Amino acid sequence: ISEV
Amino acid sequence: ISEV
Amino acid sequence: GAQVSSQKVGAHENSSTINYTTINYYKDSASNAASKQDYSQDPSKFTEPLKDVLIKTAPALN
Amino acid sequence: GAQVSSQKVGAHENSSTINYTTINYYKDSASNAASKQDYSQDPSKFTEPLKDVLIKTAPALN
Amino acid sequence: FCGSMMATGKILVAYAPPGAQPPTSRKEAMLGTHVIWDLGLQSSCTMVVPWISNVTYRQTTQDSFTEGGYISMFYQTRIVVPLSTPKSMSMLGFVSACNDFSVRLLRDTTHISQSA
Amino acid sequence: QDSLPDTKASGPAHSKEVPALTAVETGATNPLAPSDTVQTRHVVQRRSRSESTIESFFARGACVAIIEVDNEQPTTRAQKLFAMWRITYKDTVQLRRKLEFFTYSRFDMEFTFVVTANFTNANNGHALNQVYQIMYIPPGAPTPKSWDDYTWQTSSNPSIFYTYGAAPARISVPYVGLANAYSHFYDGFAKVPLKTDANDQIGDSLYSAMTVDDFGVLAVRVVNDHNPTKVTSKVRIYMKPKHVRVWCPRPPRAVPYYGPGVDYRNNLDPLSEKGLTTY
Amino acid sequence: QDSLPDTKASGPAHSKEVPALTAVETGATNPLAPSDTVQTRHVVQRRSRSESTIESFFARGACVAIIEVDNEQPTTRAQKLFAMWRITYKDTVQLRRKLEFFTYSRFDMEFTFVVTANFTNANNGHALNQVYQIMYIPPGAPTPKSWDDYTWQTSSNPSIFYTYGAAPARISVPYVGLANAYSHFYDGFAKVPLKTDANDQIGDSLYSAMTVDDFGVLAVRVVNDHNPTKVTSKVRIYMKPKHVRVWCPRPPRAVPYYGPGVDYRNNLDPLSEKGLTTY
Amino acid sequence: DKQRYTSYANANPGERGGKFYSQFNKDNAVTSPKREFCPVDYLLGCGVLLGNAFVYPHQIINLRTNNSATIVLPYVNALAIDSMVKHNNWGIAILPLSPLDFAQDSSVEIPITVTIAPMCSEFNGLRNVTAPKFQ
Amino acid sequence: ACGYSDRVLQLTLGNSTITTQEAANSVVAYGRWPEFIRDDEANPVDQPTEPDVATCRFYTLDTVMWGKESKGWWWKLPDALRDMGLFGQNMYYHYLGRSGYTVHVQCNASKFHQGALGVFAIPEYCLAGDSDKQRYTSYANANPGERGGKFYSQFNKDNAVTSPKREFCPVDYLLGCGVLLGNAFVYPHQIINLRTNNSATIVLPYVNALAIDSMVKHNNWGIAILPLSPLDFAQDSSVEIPITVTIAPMCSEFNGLRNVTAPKFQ
Amino acid sequence: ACGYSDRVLQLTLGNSTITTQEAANSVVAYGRWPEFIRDDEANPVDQPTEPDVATCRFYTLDTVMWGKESKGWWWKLPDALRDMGLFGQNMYYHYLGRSGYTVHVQCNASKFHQGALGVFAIPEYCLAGDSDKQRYTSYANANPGERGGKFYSQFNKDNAVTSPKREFCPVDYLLGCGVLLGNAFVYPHQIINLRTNNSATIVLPYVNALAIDSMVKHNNWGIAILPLSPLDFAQDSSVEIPITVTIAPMCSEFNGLRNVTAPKFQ
Ligand SMILES: Cc1cc(CCCCCCCOc2ccc(C3=NCCO3)cc2)on1
Ligand SMILES: Cc1cc(CCCCCCCOc2ccc(C3=NCCO3)cc2)on1
Ligand SMILES: *C(=O)CCCCCCCCCCCCC
Ligand SMILES: *C(=O)CCCCCCCCCCCCC
Repeated sequence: ISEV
Repeated sequence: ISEV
Repeated sequence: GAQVSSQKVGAHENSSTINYTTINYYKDSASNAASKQDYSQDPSKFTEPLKDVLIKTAPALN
Repeated sequence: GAQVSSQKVGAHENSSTINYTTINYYKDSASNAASKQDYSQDPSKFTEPLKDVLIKTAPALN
Repeated sequence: FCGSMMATGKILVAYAPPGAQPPTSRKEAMLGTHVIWDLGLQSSCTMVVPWISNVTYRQTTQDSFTEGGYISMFYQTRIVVPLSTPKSMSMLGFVSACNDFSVRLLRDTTHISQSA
Repeated sequence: QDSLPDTKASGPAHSKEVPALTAVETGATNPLAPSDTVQTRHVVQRRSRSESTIESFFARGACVAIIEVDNEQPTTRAQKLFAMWRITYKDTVQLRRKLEFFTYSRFDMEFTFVVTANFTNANNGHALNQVYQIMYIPPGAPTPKSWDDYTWQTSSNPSIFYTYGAAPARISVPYVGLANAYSHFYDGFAKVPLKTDANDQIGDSLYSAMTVDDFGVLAVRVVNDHNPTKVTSKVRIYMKPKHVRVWCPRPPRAVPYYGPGVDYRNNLDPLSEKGLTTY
Repeated sequence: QDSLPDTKASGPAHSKEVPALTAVETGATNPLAPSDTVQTRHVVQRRSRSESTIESFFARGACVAIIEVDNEQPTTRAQKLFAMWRITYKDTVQLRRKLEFFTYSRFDMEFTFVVTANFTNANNGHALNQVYQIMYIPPGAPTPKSWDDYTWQTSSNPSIFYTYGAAPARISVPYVGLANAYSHFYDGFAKVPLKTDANDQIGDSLYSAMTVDDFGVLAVRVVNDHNPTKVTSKVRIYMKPKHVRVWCPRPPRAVPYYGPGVDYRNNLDPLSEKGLTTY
Repeated sequence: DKQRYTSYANANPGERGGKFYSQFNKDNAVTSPKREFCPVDYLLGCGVLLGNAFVYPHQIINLRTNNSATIVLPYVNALAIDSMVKHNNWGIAILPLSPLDFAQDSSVEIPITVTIAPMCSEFNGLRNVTAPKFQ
Repeated sequence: ACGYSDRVLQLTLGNSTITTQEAANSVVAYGRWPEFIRDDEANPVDQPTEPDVATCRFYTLDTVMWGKESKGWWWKLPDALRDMGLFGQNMYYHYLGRSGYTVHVQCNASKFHQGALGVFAIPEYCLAGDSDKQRYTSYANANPGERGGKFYSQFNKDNAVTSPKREFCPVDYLLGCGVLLGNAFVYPHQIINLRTNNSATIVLPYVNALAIDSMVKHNNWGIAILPLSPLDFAQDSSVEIPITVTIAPMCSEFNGLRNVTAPKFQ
Repeated sequence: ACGYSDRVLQLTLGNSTITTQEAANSVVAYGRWPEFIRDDEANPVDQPTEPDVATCRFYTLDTVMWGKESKGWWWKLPDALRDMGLFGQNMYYHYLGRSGYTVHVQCNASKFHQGALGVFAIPEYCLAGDSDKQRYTSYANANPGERGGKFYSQFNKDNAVTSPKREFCPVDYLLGCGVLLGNAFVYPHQIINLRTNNSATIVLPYVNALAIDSMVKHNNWGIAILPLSPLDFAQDSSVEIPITVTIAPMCSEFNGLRNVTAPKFQ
């Protein structure tokens, strides 16, 4: 995933 | 995830 | 981004801690459902708004 | 491939940082919703297009 | 000030926050937020209207509950010219937002329309 | 863990500590438990105040309005081909009274729309399924004069296109107040009369009213062109506060509401007759 | 963090620095804050420009067109059994004016279709649910002469088959311009008259028009064969720019639009009457 | 019969204050209306029951117990600051929860004096003086 | 560096800003900036009131006209400001008050006009009177408020012994007080010579024989403006230009609060 | 240091130099200096022509007169320069051309004159027309060359349906295009207020939706000069002063060489  |  | 919490189980089936899962789909927090995990507080600001709060076993007036 | 970001929470329930999740389903980026996390810039190219930009406390003309 | 260079003068420009009588005299206007502009080589003067309000956001429409107050202009001294000079001249006014300015709740404008 | 306090085992007393005696003149409520005046056993308490939390008390969709709109042939006398409603929790009494236990509030608002329709006349043929437009018009925006004029283009105003028969329409709204909290009560005016005023109309306002249009209006229309036979519809609006916070408690409304303010007119006799020494 | 600048605590001044004085002849706007001309306190600023971002300003579905199409018995005089619309944001005024705050733009485009229908005549029996075809015809492709001729086979053109009563149809389109950005304004011509030309018609063009067909057309028809009784339908097209970028700001349109270009005809008096020294 | 119609001058008695009434006498003169409040005592002058007014900050002067009451009020509002001329923040209500009586004298009368102090007072938006019309 | 000048000034006090593109530097009287009463010079024991931005800001007085026959104008402080917003109120609700001042005198004309104004800040400006009667000028006449007073070219003795005017008779070359005007330059001052400058700016400290006193009973400073050189323009015998006085109280503090003083000015 | 100033400028391009002792600083439109087409933004594959000093130099246009009834003047670029030396030739021998510009507007008068000119640089300055007929202004009329065009105080509709003039009808307060003139300041601009400055100087980048285009078919920039405040002098009701526009092409490059384009301007 990509957590920003 | 966030387990509370 | 899934959120996982314990349910307060009322009536138990003949089968311990049970959970549920929540995922916000929208950017605006206004769009969100209610978490309903709400903390409580003291009635004191309403039940005892006194400058000198006194202990119940002692005279209210002295 | 899930994307996770913080929401800017306005009105808070009596329950901290809250998130939401986004997943693109289509190959074409045209199909995508708007991210709405948009950066800002200086008005200067419009408010001050001067070759010699001057400090506000000093004379505009000298 | 778009007058001739030989022209002099001092002007008071003012802002009164809402709630009292709108200024009819320089005497009253002096008492609020104000700039005394002296004409000269620096042609222009800027008066900043500071955010002074009760509510956190005012309405874009007219409404006494979210009203902004009054702007007024008066002669501090007077326009003085020499002979062979124009005794009358134009002043131009400009307005813009300081960097603390913001807007919310997008809506359709009354400034454009279309017939059947 | 949200359970209430366990009852403590309490015995006999012969002492100079007197919890039963007090003085309510002070403004305070006596913090007493049964163990302070009677012999008590030990109870392990499992009960909880979960359902009386502010959120749980308001977490229910209340009917705040009934908007009636028709779809029929545009004639030249007054008609309901479109309708407008001023957004308020005050055309209805139930939710209004719940919100009024408090002076100030802050919350996000959920709007759910139940749409119903029927045939008016015995028979001129039938109608195909209708699409309804619900346009929000914030204070300042152009209001429609006609069911299909340019305002309905809704380029900047938010609008719902509801198809009849589909599940009820639902949207959420942020905390949109001009203040830091919504004022359920405003003791004051939007204008002050000044001695220097020309007429004394200039400084006249309604007591307790704030902004003239408060939150704007909802403009409802049927997007379909009219059938031969007439169809009447009603949009019921359900309102739910969510992510709720409240300040300063108030006594509940005890007599019937008489318009938008604290005004009473009649049925000022809320209480029944009961004999002093009658159980 | 997207909040605006905190106000700084500012005191009295007696100095040779004069921020209140300036010269607008330079072309620049004076960068002043309240602390430059008045005594100010310290404010910790929490307000934000989130809603005025270019995306947020245009993030709303605007009505750009109303296409009317009928389903009835094919007779031999002019009929609406199919219809064609030239794709444009200019048959409508609202979105047009918002886009026109800028000279050039680049964005993906979302099309949403609201379809409504009704019975025309008092009664010849009824109709079964209709399926609508919305065919995109890019410049060059064969245009239909008949509601059911070969073009509708749509083998290479994109088409939507909308079932009546279903949720409104929705598609997305890429940035499809021939240039690196869309030109909201074109000061020039598509043809030049040359001295060596035979007629002087040959080099004549419309001022400010670019390509003749710009983005092609949408051809709308009811796929169903006709009922005994006639059904009229309207397709409303909602257009939303997304993933938007814009260049070179322009003054907003102040007088009413008179066709596709910057031309004005009347109501050239936008401003009201107000006395110079009248609040 | 007119809702939200109490005039500014009548809503604001100044130092003089206002009074309560035992019952609702409707101002009937539609031609020249008094535009006054009609505060009924057991309804706390506002449509609710007086018995519940104790959820508000309060004290009781029961004459066998005390001479006086002392309440310290914070600034309470939906805003950090507002127009004092347009809006009142707090209302002081004094009602006889139990009627005055003395020996057997049917016409007893004692004074009530209210002394108030502003606290942490701050002001913004200076300009020319507001002169309200109180007539 | 950058482009700064003695001639171009900005003054900001409270919500008020003054600009001037033609100043002649600025004066701080006796080299002392205004300040508050120190604990070791303090005399009333009660906690003072310091209204700050609400009173220490620029009050503009009524404009006067300078013409070829103008002999001079005078004002007294705090008297000129007794009716100016919250400063006036503070002054009248208290027995004691002290304040410094920024005085800004304004008079622009043109490159072809002529004339020079002597602007003088005088500590304890006692003025001479009407009569054979000594020290007889009445309170109401000694204190004109914002309106100020005037000078005269010569001494006209108020003769009517039966109903005396009890007014000052300020003769110009005697600075209205028995001395010669030429020597008034030992006082804090500036000159508005029209070929040089638009304005005069003098910063006054609180000057007194006491740390604080009664503002209603006693004026600390007198402002005297006299035409050191007469106004003239082209050949027009009846020229007239405005003179505007704008004053700001500074470091204002007040002691002895009670009910308001209402002086009888009739 | 030494003695330098915002008011005194020298511009030198090619064999031409401009001086000005009374400027109001200078503007670079949108904060972008003119530049050549980068390899990664390039679109025509053929080697460009860059004439440099022969075309990127100061061409002075025919002087116009500003009088009390003057409503405003406008020009389009590159059109104003189509007949200017080797720039014109390069423009007409090629299908494609891009260029930036230094625009220098000149208007001096005297310390006793009065008036203010709004000089505006507008990207894609589409103008309104004559008729009931939309988008009907003819090429010859849309392009006046060096001569430029004018504004009008009001909309006179060309009525002759039989033989239409196919001209623009630019109304001044509507910036000739349906918007209000007061808002034209969002465009790159300068003001010539005669008490302040002789001239205006604006540097224009190449602005377009493409890296390069046809200069003959399309104008990139419009120059609009309007009297924001009318000309006036002493009491003479018929005052008249000159306005001279001098323009320089910058970073000019051309693609698509072939036989010369001869437009029909009749
Ligand atoms: C007084 C007071 C009032 C309240 C409730 C305030 C709620 C304010 C909401 C304002 C916006 O309401 C909208 C309702 C519907 C829509 C809508 N948009 C598309 C169709 O429905 C938009 C806004 O609490 N106290
Ligand atoms: C001038 C100008 C114009 C614009 C907007 C341009 C949008 C161009 C879109 C072109 C394609 O439009 C389509 C619309 C609908 C469909 C469609 N396909 C299946 C049915 O609907 C396809 C393409 O911005 N500036
Ligand atoms: C955190 O959320 C990462 C894990 C996501 C698991 C799959 C979620 C499927 C639902 C995604 C909803 C997207 C809505 C815009
Ligand atoms: C990254 O996306 C890996 C995690 C995916 C979690 C399950 C997603 C369920 C939704 C898949 C949608 C596919 C659409 C074509």
